[PDB]
Order: sequence, then structure tokens, then C-alpha cells
Amino acid sequence: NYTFRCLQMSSFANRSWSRTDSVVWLGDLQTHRWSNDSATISFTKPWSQGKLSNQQWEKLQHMFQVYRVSFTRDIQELVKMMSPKEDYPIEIQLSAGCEMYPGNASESFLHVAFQGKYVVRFWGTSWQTVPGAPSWLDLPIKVLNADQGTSATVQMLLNDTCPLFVRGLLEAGKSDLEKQEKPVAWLSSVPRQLVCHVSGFYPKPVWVMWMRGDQEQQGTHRGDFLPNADETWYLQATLDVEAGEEAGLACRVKHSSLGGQDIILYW
Amino acid sequence: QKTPQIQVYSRHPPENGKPNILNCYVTQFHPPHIEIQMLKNGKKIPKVEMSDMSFSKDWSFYILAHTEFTPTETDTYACRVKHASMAEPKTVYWDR
Amino acid sequence: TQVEQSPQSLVVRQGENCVLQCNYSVTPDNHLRWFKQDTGKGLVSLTVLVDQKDKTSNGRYSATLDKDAKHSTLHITATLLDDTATYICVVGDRGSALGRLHFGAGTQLIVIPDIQNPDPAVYQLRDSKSSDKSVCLFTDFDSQTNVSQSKDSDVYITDKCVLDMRSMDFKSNSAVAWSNKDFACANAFNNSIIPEDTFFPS
Amino acid sequence: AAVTQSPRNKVAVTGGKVTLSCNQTNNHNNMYWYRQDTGHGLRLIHYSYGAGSTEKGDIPDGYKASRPSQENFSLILELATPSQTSVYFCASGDEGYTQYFGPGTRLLVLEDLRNVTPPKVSLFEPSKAEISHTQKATLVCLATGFYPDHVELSWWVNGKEVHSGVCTDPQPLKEQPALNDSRYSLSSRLRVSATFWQNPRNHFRCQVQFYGLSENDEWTQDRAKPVTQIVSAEAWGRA
Ligand SMILES: CCCCCC/C=C\CCCCCCCCCC(=O)O[C@H](COC(=O)CCCCCCCCCCCCCCC)CO[C@H]1O[C@H](CO)[C@@H](O)[C@H](O)[C@H]1O
Ligand SMILES: *[C@@H]1O[C@H](CO[C@@H]2O[C@@H](C)[C@@H](O)[C@@H](O)[C@@H]2O)[C@@H](O[C@@H]2O[C@H](CO)[C@@H](O)[C@H](O)[C@H]2NC(C)=O)[C@H](O)[C@H]1NC(C)=O
Ligand SMILES: *[C@@H]1O[C@H](CO)[C@@H](O[C@@H]2O[C@H](CO)[C@@H](O)[C@H](O)[C@H]2NC(C)=O)[C@H](O)[C@H]1NC(C)=O
Ligand SMILES: *[C@@H]1O[C@H](CO)[C@@H](O)[C@H](O)[C@H]1NC(C)=O
Repeated sequence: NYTFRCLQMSSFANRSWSRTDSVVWLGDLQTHRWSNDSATISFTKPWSQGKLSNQQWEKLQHMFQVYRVSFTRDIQELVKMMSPKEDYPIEIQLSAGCEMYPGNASESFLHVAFQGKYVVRFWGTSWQTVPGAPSWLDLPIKVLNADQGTSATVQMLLNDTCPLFVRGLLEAGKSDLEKQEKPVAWLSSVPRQLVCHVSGFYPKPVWVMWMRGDQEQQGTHRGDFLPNADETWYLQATLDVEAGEEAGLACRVKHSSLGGQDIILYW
Repeated sequence: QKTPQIQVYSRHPPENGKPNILNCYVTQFHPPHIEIQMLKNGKKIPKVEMSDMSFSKDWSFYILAHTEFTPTETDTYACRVKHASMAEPKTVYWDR
Repeated sequence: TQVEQSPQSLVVRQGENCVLQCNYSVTPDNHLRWFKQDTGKGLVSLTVLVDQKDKTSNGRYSATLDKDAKHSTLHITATLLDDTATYICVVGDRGSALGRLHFGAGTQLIVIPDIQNPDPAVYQLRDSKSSDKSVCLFTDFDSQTNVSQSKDSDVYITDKCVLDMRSMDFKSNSAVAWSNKDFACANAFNNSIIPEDTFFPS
Repeated sequence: AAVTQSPRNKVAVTGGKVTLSCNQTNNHNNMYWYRQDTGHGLRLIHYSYGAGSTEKGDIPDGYKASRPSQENFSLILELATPSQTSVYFCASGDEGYTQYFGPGTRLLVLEDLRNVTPPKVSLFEPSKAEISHTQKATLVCLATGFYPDHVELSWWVNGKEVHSGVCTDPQPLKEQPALNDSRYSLSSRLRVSATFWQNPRNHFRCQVQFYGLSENDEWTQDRAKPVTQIVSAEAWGRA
């Protein structure tokens, strides 16, 4: 089960200045980037074109190329339309793609946020507001849904193009998506709290616990999964302990990469 | 507005006088406009690389700054973030 | 300019078909609409094309649109005098009110009417209030006749004009000449190529 | 779904304030002001998304816009210049892409009003000889001595406008082409059947709507103030 995410972020400082930047993810691996400065979308993996033919990708990049320019003006105009209800600075985020399930099954989404709050989605054959959205959004929704051409296209992107594109991506990218990188571990203390540092593992699922032999130490607090630059993960676990008690304390790590032989460290 | 959370950590186990990479993970902020600096003994390191900005399911932004460093007994490294949400810029120091 | 029309102007005879081009660079190109505009008047919409490769008709008007080529033509079939007008191309850049319309500068069409029964004359007409003043009316000439200005600049002569008595399916050309006098109708169009059969009543 | 503009036609001087109005009763949120000059397509001046809102278009300089209500949208020329001589179009629309256009407003802006003059109108009656030869009867109308050329000539029979059998000079002619601010003449023809003209209960009238000064324009000459007005000529049928 993989989720394909096209995340768009657009800022508008005033009536004239704006920028739009995008990133694309398949699971937790970046596949494309399209910065405001670039006329074209960049592949970040060799297999980022997926199983698309060159003509097909050109046709697709072009669509987006036009959308970026269209989107910018539309927002600026929608601001003109609502004013002085809203005003700059303005922040719009889109999240679009599909979640792929076994065999044939998939489910597409397109979610819009305004000033960091989720307010709009494409659903079915039209745009609609979600619970909590402010009523003024009804005029933009009414305006956006008037555009039959945009509707048909967005419908085509979500129902057809996305799942098809992603099935191809998963084939082309099998090597990377299924890669196994081993974690490396080290130990440290702070004025006493012990820290088991676990770094460099892929994929994300990992097990990390402090142990006195077979006894599993509660009070072990794992933090968040932090990313490295090389597309592996970093995680650490802290255990709270009394001063003069580190004797016999181990850190045990399990991961799919290690294949059975756990990492055991001692202080 | 939302406050940035900053986390400094190394890629490989740190060894004195031994080349490594230092990561600065900056998360949880809004709006996206941010200014991130990686400091050595208080001075800006040049040639600092940035991942593209992205955001999580909760709509909050994140970005990864990283740079090559050599840890030594005597050098201090930091990450310095300026954002609208804060009056003053926030400095998080690297500690093993 | 993002919308271009060709030809700039054209003259056709009644009954003849014509084709009008529109080429554009507008992006994106949601729809294209053709307007008809009588001289001195407003913009009547003829058709609006919307699909990638689209075809529309409206009586004697038909039209195509090819979005790959960014090109559209307007065919008028069997032209009538009333088709005389400026024809205008418009591309709209959105499918909503968020759009801007991009206008061509228009194509000017003139239709020469078929004069079935030429019976050319020069008549004298009197002022309803004033038995003194008069005009000379040169009428019922076919369209292979030209009206020119007089030698004397004290003699005013207007260019030909075609009237249509819709009720009778009858059309006619005429032109008017008057002057502040010794001035007479028999001598009024001397500086024009008028037919040898032109009627000059006593 | 229609749109109305007023005035239809306006003669103005340099430095004057000119107001062009647009009215729509369609409850459309959005309105739009365009100008048309030969050799360009319509160009957008200003527009509005609703009451109290006004937005710059492509060529906003020299124009203010005013949207006091859903119904009205105004184009304001504080200091009119000759370069604002044009035909101005208003349009309105809802959320859809269609714009419904008004009938257009012609404006002429002169440097000076010193020569403005209403026309003299004369109706010339059908030739007995034409009647005899064709069984048709042509009336001729003549409008002479007017400046500037902003006139609308129309024919009326028994108080109702007629369009059938009518032809009017596409353009007026200059009465003294040598001169700087030459006065104009213009002719029109109305052709009917002999038996229609021979009916003494048929009232024929040629009517010229002249566009000239307003009751608010200053007039300093001795002769009568050449205001916007109708001058007409008139004759009855006869056997
Ligand atoms: C695979 C690589 C991924 C690429 C990077 C990812 C980038 C973007 C991901 C999103 C995917 C969506 C693409 C849609 C394509 C449509 C084509 C097009 O180009 O669409 C744009 C219209 O812009 C939009 O669609 C705007 C998007 C709507 C967003 C909703 C925002 C909700 C607003 C809420 C807040 C309002 C606040 C303002 C008021 C204060 C213009 O559409 C025009 O051109 C099309 C092509 O001819 C025609 O279909 C259409 O008829 C015409 O109108
Ligand atoms: C595209 O599919 C929708 C229904 O699919 C859902 O909506 C998509 C936007 C995306 O979120 C999917 O993953 C969802 O599962 C179709 O919408 C239906 O259309 C019919 C008839 O047109 C209508 O009666 C229903 O109300 C719609 N259903 C819903 C749930 O809203 C749509 O027609 C599809 N479009 C194309 C071009 O295939
Ligand atoms: C983001 O991208 C757009 C398009 O590349 C930039 O907009 C252009 O800005 C220049 C001025 O530098 C203008 O000449 C163009 O008219 C603009 N192109 C458009 C509107 O399509 C924009 O400046 C970029 N933003 C930033 C912050 O650099
Ligand atoms: C718009 O925003 C930019 C960047 O935030 C700012 O520097 C610029 O001055 C603003 N433009 C105007 C016209 O104020």
C-alpha cells in the first residue's frame, strides 16, 4: 500500500508578488520537484517518468505548466472578488494523488487548504467545501464549479491518470522502494538520561528498546522519525534512569535490514 | 501562525576529527517563509544544502538543512531559525 | 496582439460564399466566439465553439475550431446584403467569470447586391416647405456603376447607397445631388460614367 | 438577460467631466467596461465584481470606475481628452464565462465647442415622374449645416419608425472641405409604393437627433446655444 502525493504550496504576499513550489512523493520517497524558478518539472529519481512515453509526459508537463500560470491569476482574482472579506498575505496548499491498494483498487484525493486550514476538496464531479469552512467560500466554489473544462480535466486526472501513472511508478521504482539499509547505533548520556541513537535505516518500521537482559524497560521513550539527507531515517530512544545505575543497560534494535541479528549495545 | 520546532542531529555516530554530516530538521511552522542558518562557533557555514520544502498531513511545513562537518572537542555547532511567529531568532545547539 | 483575423477586409457579390480566419496565441483557450457587428451598432453573437476540435452552425453561418492549431474559420454560405458588417473573433481564457476575453480587430465584409432590374433615372424632387430648393436623385442603376464628385465644389453629391423594400423583395441604388444655384438635374451627374439609357424626364 | 447604456452619444470638450453609465437588471455580480477603436479589438478599461468594488483593466488611465449598486456601473472621465474619443461598451455576467454586452456609447471629445451647430432639416417630396415610371415614390431628407457629425437620422410614418425601404449615407459629407472645422451635410432616402405616398392620411417625417451641448455647458456667443436636440421635416401624402 503506497500513497502518491503531489503537494503544492503557493504564497501571495500582495497583489503582484507570488510564488508556487511543488514536491512529489511516493510513500516516503521524493519523485519530482517543480520550483517556482523552473519552467519544467524535475525528476528526482531515474524512474520518475514511470511507464509514461515521452509524448505522454510532455503532454502532461505542459498541462501543469499552463495550470501554474492559470492558478496564480485565478487566486489573485478570487481575492479581488471577495475583498475586503479576505486580503494578502495568503497561503494556499494543495494535496493531490491516490492511495494504491492490492491489484486493481485505488482511491484518489484532492485537498485544498487556505491559511493552513483544510477548506476545499474535489469530490465526485465538483469542488465542495468541507465541514468548518467559512461560508464566503461559497462564491469561489460557485465560480470554480462553473468551469466545465476544469472539471472534466480534474476528473480525468483523479479517476484515470493518477492510478495509471502510479502503477507504472511502482514497477519502475521497485528497486528503490524495496531497498534495505541497515541502521547504525550509538549511546550517550545527559545531566541522568540515556539516549540510544539509531541512524541510517530504511524502510521506516523499526523497533528500539532499552533492556536489562530479557527484561523490557518501560520508560523507554522513542522520539519521532527524523530524516537524513540520503533518504534513510533517524530515530532515538531516551530512558530515564537514576545516577549510578547504567550498569547492565543495553539498547536493542530490530530492523528488516539486519535480518535476524539484532543490534545490542551496552554502557 | 505556528512556531518552528528545530532538531539538530548527526548522520553517523560522531567521532572527534572524523568527517560527518550535520542535519537540521525544522518542522511545524506556518507560514512557509523561513530563514535557516547553520552556525559554526556562531559563524555561518557556507554551501549549506536544503531539501525542498514540503508539508505533512496536518498541513504544517517542514524542511531539512544539512552540511558537512568535522566534530572536535572544541567546536560548537548550531541551527538558527528566523520566522514571523517569533520576535527573536531561535538558536538550537548540537549536543551529543 | 494575441488574436489575429484574416482577411482584414473583403468584398463579395450576393450569393457568394466566404470564409473568415481567426488565429490566436491565447493560453489557455477555453472557448471562441464569433460576433457580428453592423456599422454604428452592437455585438450580436453568431456562435461559440468549445471543444478541442469543434464544429458549429447557425443558419447560413458555420464554424470550425481546432485547438491544437489554435485556428478557427467562419463560413458564411450564400451571402446577403445584410451580411455587410465587421466580424469579430473572441477567445476566452477560462470557463468561468474569472476569464478575460481577447478580441480580434475584426474582419470587414461588404456584399454587393444583385440588381435584377436596372431602370436608371435622374429625377427632380421639391422641398415640402420651399418650392425654391430641389434635389437630383440618381436611382435604379446596377452595381457596375460608379458615382463621382462634381467639378464644382458648390455642388454636393453623395456616394451611392442601397435600399431594400423587404416587403416586395426589391433593392435599389441611388445617390443625391443638390446645389446653391442655373443648376439643373440634366447636368448634375455630368462627371460620372452613367449608362446611355438613363431616363431624363422633361 | 439585457444591459443598458446611457447616454447613447455624447459630444464633450477637453477638460470636461464626462460620465458614462451602465444599467443591468439581471442581478449579475460582475460588470465590465470596454472601449473599441478601429484597428484594435475591444480593450478592457475597468471592471467590478460587485457593489463598492472596482478593478483596473488593461488601459485604466484617464478613467475612474464606480459601482454604487448591483445594478449600476459607471465610467468616469474627470478630465476628458481628444484621445478618449471612442465607442464604449459595457457588459455584465454571473459566474459563467458569457459576457452580455450593452448597445455601446459613442463619445467625441473636441478641443473647443465654438463651432457646434444643429442641422437644418429638409424633406424633398417624390417626383411625379418617378411615380409614373416605377410606381415607386422616393422621399429625400437633407440635414445640412451641422457640427460635429454626431447625428442619428430616422424615418417615421404615422409616428412609427420605418426601416424597410431606407438608405442613409454611411458617412456625412463636408460642406467646405478646405476649412478647419467644416460643417456637415447628410442625406437619406425613403422609398415606398406610389399608392402609399398617394394616401393623404400618411404622415411622413424625417428626424435628425443632433448631439451637441448640454444645458450645463457654458455658451458665450450671441447666436442660440447649440444644445443636443431634435430637428425634423415633415410632409403628408397626396393624390
Ligand atoms: C506529476 C507531477 C505533479 C506536478 C506538481 C503538482 C502540482 C499541482 C497539483 C494539483 C493538480 C491540479 C491540476 C488541475 C489542472 C486543471 C487544468 C487548468 O489549467 O485549470 C485552470 C484553472 O485553474 C485551476 O484549475 C485552479 C485550481 C483550483 C484550486 C481550488 C482552490 C480552492 C480555492 C479556495 C481558496 C480561495 C481563496 C481565494 C479568495 C481569497 C484553467 O483552466 C483553463 O484551462 C484548461 C485547459 O485548457 C481548461 O480545461 C479550462 O476550460 C480553462 O478554464
Ligand atoms: C470520476 O469518479 C467519480 C466518483 O469517484 C469519486 O470521486 C473522485 C473525484 C475521486 O475522489 C474518486 O477516488 C472517488 O471515488 C464520478 O462521480 C460520479 O458521477 C456520477 C455520474 O457522472 C454521479 O451521479 C455521482 O454523483 C458521482 N459520484 C460521486 C461519489 O460523487 C465521476 O463521474 C468520474 N468521472 C469520470 C470522468 O470518470
Ligand atoms: C515565480 O514564477 C513566476 C513565473 O516564472 C514569476 O512571475 C514573473 O515575474 C517576472 C518579474 O520577475 C515578470 O516579468 C513576469 O511577467 C512574471 N511571469 C508571469 C506572471 O507569468 C514570479 O516572479 C516568480 N516569483 C518569485 C518570487 O520569484
Ligand atoms: C510584495 O511582497 C514582497 C515580498 O514579501 C515585498 O518585498 C514587496 O515590497 C511587496 N510589494 C509591494 C508593492 O509592496
